[PDB]
Amino acid sequence: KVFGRCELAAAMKRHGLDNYRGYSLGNWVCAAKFESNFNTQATNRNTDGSTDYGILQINSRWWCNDGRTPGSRNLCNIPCSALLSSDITASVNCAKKIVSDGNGMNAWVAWRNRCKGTDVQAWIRGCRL
Ligand SMILES: [Pt+2]
Ligand SMILES: [Pt+2]
Repeated sequence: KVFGRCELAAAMKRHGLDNYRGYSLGNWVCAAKFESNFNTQATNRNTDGSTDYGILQINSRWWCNDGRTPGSRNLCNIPCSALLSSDITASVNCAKKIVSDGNGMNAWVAWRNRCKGTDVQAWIRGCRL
């Protein structure tokens, strides 16, 4: 599923991400835009052999089992393919564990390089929330 910007903002708000660990909703929308282009089916291979999955590009090095990432963890206790659903529940629940783990949204390279220190409120401008 390829979300519209405001549709994804609404879904993320419903799932409790607005100001989750102090990250405003525009942070999560900005992160999704530059991780996945709002596409739940997005997958990308990392240099280390792991893969990133779904709308928030959750990596198999730590967070999910994709059956092909040796010496990795599955801290969200999910098959990586769960993260590709049109339903963003699994990605959001796993993202809440990630962002809680001490490093905040710095875990998302696209957030650190493209969203952090920017006017992320722009990402939700015009949306019915
Ligand atoms: Pt808000
Ligand atoms: Pt502003």
